[PDB]
Amino acid sequence: ELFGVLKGRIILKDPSATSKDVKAYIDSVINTCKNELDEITVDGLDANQVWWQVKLVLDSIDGDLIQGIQELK
Amino acid sequence: QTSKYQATSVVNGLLSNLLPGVPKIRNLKKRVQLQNRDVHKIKKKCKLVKKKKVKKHKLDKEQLEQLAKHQVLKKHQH
Amino acid sequence: EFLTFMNNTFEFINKITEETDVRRNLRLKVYSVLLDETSDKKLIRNIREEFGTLLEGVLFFINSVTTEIKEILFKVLGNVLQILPVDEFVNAVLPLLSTSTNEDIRYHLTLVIGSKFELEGSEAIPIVNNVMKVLLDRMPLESKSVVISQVILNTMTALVSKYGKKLEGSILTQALTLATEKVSSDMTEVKISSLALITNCVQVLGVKSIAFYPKIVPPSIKLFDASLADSSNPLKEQLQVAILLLFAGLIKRIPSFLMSNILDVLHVIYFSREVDSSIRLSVISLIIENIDLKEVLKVLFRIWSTEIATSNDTVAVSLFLSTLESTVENIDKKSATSQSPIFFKLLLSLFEFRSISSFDNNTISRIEASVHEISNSYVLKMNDKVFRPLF
Amino acid sequence: DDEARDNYLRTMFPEFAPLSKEFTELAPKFDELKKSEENEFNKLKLIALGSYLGTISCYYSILLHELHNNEDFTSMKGHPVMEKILTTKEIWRQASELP
Repeated sequence: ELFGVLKGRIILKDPSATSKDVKAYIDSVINTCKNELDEITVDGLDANQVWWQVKLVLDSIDGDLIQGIQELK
Repeated sequence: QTSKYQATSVVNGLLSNLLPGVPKIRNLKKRVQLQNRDVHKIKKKCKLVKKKKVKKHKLDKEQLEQLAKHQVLKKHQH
Repeated sequence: EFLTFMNNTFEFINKITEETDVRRNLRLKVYSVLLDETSDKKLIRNIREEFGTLLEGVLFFINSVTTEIKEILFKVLGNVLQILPVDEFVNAVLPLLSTSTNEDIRYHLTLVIGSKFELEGSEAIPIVNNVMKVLLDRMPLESKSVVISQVILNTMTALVSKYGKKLEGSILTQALTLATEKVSSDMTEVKISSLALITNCVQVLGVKSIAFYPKIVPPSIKLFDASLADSSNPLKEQLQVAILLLFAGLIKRIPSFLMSNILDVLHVIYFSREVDSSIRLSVISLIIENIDLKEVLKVLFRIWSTEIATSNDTVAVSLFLSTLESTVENIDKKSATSQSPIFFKLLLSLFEFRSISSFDNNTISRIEASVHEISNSYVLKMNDKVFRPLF
Repeated sequence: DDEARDNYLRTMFPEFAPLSKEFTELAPKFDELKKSEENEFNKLKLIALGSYLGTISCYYSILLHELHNNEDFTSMKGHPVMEKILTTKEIWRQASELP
């Protein structure tokens, strides 16, 4: 949904729309490394809390992701 | 009467887990002296007391199960 | 006549059951059968079934007891529980919980199950997984009896507190769902045990409990609003402490996610009249050492002008003072510069109390003295550039 | 209006417009990574882009909320989420070079 709007009016749009896509991308990343948190919960949480879930998930994956990129380089 | 006792004990249990030094259920100056309380030692003392009790019972189970084990061995041998 | 013989009759049973030689003690004979491989499994079942009837019988008298005989039955009850091991004890007693039709017998039965694990170790983890599952299945059945509902939750509270991490996660998540549902229970006791159960669950689960976070903090606040209203509630102190201890539990485990609703936590701490100051001050110190201070300074202005400014409560004001001194003496130089316009906005408010404060002169004077030293603290650790427009 | 509101975004949030263009161009590519075969080179490219898109998306959620709630809030450049954008963007850039 965020892709559709962005392609400067997102201020008028409810931040719920942007938040749902955050769950999609990160869960794909979480489900990717599966193949700290099983899901990024977006229900009833502000952006900072959702971000806080994102940071913890993203921080842990960084160590392995950077190592792999060197291999593929 | 029992439910109240259960309520106090349940609330009492949380007090030890989160606020050890605080007194149990049954200002500026208080701030610093509470801040200087060495709660960590209280946690260590309780952990050791619980650990000993668990250690003490476990040996009795070990000591007990050896007695019955040997008796079973006696009968099977006979 | 009749009662004297019953006194002596239970004296007779106590002598036999007493574990005063391998042959004499009943307890050892049971384990020998259990240890023996060749011993028939049906006979093992007989002992389990025979014991369950025996444990039911002794509890029946204790429920339906006469002080001296009441004492002896406990001497007998001490003996029966130790006849057989924990593993068989759980297998032999858990089905009986459903079978027993007497709430008093179920009442005592749930207690003894917990006492068996009070002194157990990691060997009981698979067994406890069985007990937790059964206890969870029984709670919907036992909603009618408050005492039974309360005790069952308490046993769960004990079991999650002790090696709760080693318990399987699915039960841990299931228990949290149950407790959050039961916090809404009208009976105050059900709330308190549910409140405690959430704490141990949240402590074990940590960040993983964030999914239920909408279902924990907002109901807890709304509970406190009712708690103040019903100051006739006999469990008000027990209830109020339960609410604060929840925040203390999660303030240590999920400090970051609580930053949003930190405001209403401060409301609970300040207005929790029944709870003692030492409890309230103790939980306050957790907030400073665990939560970002910058958010605290912003909210401190809001919580003040709305509620504590007109509260005219000595305890609430003093607690507010304790927070303010704690924050400024810990806040960083860089951060202190950032939140300065908010702080000075508070400081102008802090000075204007003598207009609106209803207390006597001495208290108002002491409050201002505390303001000035803390204001002296904040204005230090800064530079001229930030200060000159503020001046 | 739209022009003034957009111009307000540019002044306060100069990274707003480029981020939105990035999200627009990257989202079809992220779908393609899923569409493409799950080679070791490809699979980790999905992670690096998947990390980047989520980082961009969460920014807008935080930007939208603070504008709605925090009036004193002016600059999201102070909020560390930018730092994560810079890391994730660089990581994806390394992933883009991968075959």
